[PDB]
Amino acid sequence: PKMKTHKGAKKRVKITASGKVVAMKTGKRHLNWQKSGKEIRQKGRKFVLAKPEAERIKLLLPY
Amino acid sequence: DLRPNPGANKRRKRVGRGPGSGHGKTATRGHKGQKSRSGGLKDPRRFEGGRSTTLMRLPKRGMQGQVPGEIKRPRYQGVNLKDLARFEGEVTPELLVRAGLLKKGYRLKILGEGEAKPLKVVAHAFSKSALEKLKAAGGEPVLLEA
Amino acid sequence: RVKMHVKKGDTVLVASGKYKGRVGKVKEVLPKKYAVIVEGVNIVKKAVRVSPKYPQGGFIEKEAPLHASKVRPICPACGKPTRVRKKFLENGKKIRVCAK
Amino acid sequence: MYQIPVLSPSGRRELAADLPAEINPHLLWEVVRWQLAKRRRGTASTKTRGEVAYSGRKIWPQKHTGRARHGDIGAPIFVGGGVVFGPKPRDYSYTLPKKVRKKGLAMAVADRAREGKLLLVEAFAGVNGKTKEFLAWAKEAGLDGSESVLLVTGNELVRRAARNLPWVVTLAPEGLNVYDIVRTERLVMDLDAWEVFQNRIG
RNA sequence: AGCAGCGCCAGAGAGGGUGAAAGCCCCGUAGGCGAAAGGUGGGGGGAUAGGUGAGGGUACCCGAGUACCCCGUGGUUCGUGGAGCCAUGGGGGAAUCUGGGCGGACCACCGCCUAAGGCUAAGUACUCCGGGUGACCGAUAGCGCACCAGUACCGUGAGGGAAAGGUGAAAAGAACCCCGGGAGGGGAGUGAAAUAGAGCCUGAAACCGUGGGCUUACAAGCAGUCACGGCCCCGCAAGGGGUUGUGGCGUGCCUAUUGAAGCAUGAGCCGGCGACUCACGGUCGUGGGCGAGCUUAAGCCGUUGAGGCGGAGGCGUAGGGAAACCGAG
RNA sequence: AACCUGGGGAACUGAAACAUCUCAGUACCCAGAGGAGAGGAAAGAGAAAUCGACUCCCUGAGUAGCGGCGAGCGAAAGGGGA
Repeated sequence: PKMKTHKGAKKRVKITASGKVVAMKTGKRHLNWQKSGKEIRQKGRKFVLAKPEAERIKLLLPY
Repeated sequence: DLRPNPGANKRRKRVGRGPGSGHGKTATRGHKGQKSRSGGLKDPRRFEGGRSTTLMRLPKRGMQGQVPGEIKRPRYQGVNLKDLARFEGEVTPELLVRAGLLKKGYRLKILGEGEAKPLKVVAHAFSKSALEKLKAAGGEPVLLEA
Repeated sequence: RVKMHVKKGDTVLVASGKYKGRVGKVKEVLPKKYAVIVEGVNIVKKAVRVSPKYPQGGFIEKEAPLHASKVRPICPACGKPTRVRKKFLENGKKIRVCAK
Repeated sequence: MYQIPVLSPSGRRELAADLPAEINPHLLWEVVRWQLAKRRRGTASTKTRGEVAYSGRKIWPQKHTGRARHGDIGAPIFVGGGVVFGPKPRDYSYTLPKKVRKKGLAMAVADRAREGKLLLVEAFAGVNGKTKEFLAWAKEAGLDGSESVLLVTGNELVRRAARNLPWVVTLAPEGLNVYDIVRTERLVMDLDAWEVFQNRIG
């Protein structure tokens, strides 16, 4: 009763005013070494998911 | 008007869907018929596959929390002056929450766009935008103090 | 307690059933079952002798226990309900306007 | 609407009413359903296959026995053993928007108005709590017993009177509800009782 | 007690019984009275126990193997984490207010507080117990137990654990006769009813029988089904039913499966019991109410099926950003 | 009967394995208490030069936070009331 906001979720995703789940890009923090500047930049972005994106919004809501 | 015929105004019919019958939702009863259909399965909400949800997306929301937690800090409340210019007079935080925009955020921050009023709007924080439009209207006092 | 009922051994009318109108002197109230007996109900007990002692037991058709809600008492009239007034001393029953 | 009959010694006068114009079927029903379920008492009770007074032992082996396959004599497939999804004491009530009970109370009261089955009274010459008194009174006011009536006054003496009558339901001015305005065919109440309903919405 | 004629009480027309269906017959109901005795009781009164003052000087006092530190620990939202605090197994070990603790490692300032003694009503939980009520059960239900049940019975033992309620308004429970050793029937009789006759109201299905109509002993079958004929049957008539001789056609049910009549699964038969519910929170949809607003939670008052007050809070109006911040950016 | 405080204290189970974790200080064992029990006159709370014993309900709030940051776990002041 009274579902718990999946904590491991919110700690890595934010939901936007519109309602689309923005997520942090993966693949930068370890694989690195000399990844072309063009690499570690295009990775510094955030972005959108899709169908799992809708699974996400299911895990929060009180938030 | 009497008690015969109030009747849920033709559109709310509690018609549940009991699926134990001979025709309709039947036998397997509801969308079943396969297997792994007992007391339910693992999610599907977030979890599953058995691989890795998509918990591959990584934490960035650092400053997520020490062990004490949340710090005693003011919490300025944004509220568009266009939403203020409705009623008139000498508007203050008090007169503001006394309406329906605030809910005790103490700090208020009149700002935004539209048409300010030639009134006095006491507040806890303005915007360089609201400030000037408002100077082109009436007066405006800063915050009290702490 | 409160098993106390309409009346005792005396003159009581019957607005019951098959004996509607029959009025007799009631000779036994049995509070254990809420039934009295007058001269009315008289079913014929074909049985020989109720208890082995004695020769034959007679076809005695004697009174049969009637339900008390089917019996109204009566005095200088024709049977009323029973209100109860009180003296300077003890207390007995007065019917709808009469006495005794 | 605006035409509500008023009964007085000065004769027959009228008041002006600010009751609602158009009536909402459903809305008046939702209000009743609420009223009819907040008073509902969650009581029906059944025992699961654990609350059941049975013991647990595995009745018999499950293997090489030849016989069906059973755990405890509690299993709901068994007889006497716990019901499956048995009704458990609950609260059949919900919080109906106050903005709605009003719009209901206001529509029923405004209904009898539009049906001429309302009557505002002052002169309760049928005083001192004696139904006899009340019945020689209702007469003068019209009430003959043909129509079921809702009586709503703050006058105990007045209440006690018609209180036991079968064609009337007594009531305090406060009690007025969107159900007992739709039970009676009429509705009679103190010029002070309508002065206290119109105090809530008027 | 119904139907009807004419009446009547109601602070009582809740409910229940009376041979059926009663405001009026009964018991009650609404209203109002009542304790020698035991019990209860600051709700009221009374009394006591115990409590109440300033300034100044003095430097006495103010809970000890305790504080506090360390090692091993628990509790807490805190899983050794930057790990405080309360609690303490092990070791060391103060101070009497120019004192000691706490304010999340620690230090400084500034604030909170008086450990290491103890007691305290109320709100709170509970339901063996008594009372009230039910969009609770109605004898395979409801407690296991409506009943002589925690019994019978099973187990050494702990323990487990049944079944089983019904005549009738009243026993008026069938005198006597008849057959029979009895059981049991047949008449007579009781009763409105006895096919309400005693495990007896209702009496279903399986299942067992007796009488009748149709039908079968050269006929091959998932048993049925089309077609016609004979027979028997209700009907003026046309027609309808029951049966079934002949011809045509015809691979049971569920399940499980690529695939079943299948030599795969399950079921002897009938009756009863038997499986997608509920709470809270979501997300759609939908019917409504209100709308830059919508809405109370607990309770307080009222009601004894009567609702109302209660904005604490909640969701909404501004987003971005890890944050500081900024802001229709 | 149940409820209560303290002394002890499970595993299945969930983590779709499984050790930390969970189930849980639940089950049960024990001792003690009473119509209740416990709790209680701040070495308090924590950021208002401010609240002010305790108990409970509502809320705060699935928030702060805890967590092989997995499964999951989950407060406090403050506000409303008794």
